[PDB]
Amino acid sequence: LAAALAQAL
Ligand SMILES: *C(=O)c1ccc(-c2ccc(C(=O)OCC)cn2)nc1
Ligand SMILES: *NNC(=O)c1ccc(-c2ccc(C(N)=O)cn2)nc1
Ligand SMILES: C[C@H](Cl)c1ccccc1
Ligand SMILES: C[C@H](Cl)c1ccccc1
Repeated sequence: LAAALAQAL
């Protein structure tokens, strides 16, 4: 989940 969201940055 972390990576899936972190892509924003
Ligand atoms: C949520 O974005 C997320 C993405 C990816 C993973 C995850 C957990 C474990 C592995 C792993 O063991 O890969 C070995 C090649 C990969 N990706 N967790 C949560
Ligand atoms: N929020 N993160 C990003 O926008 C982001 C853009 C590009 C990359 C990235 C990572 C690795 C490579 C490579 N060729 O190994 C290229 N671009 N990460 C994050
Ligand atoms: C549940 C999280 Cl969002 C996830 C699923 C599949 C691939 C990467 C992340
Ligand atoms: C992105 C993944 Cl499917 C997720 C959504 C909402 C709560 C927890 C995980």
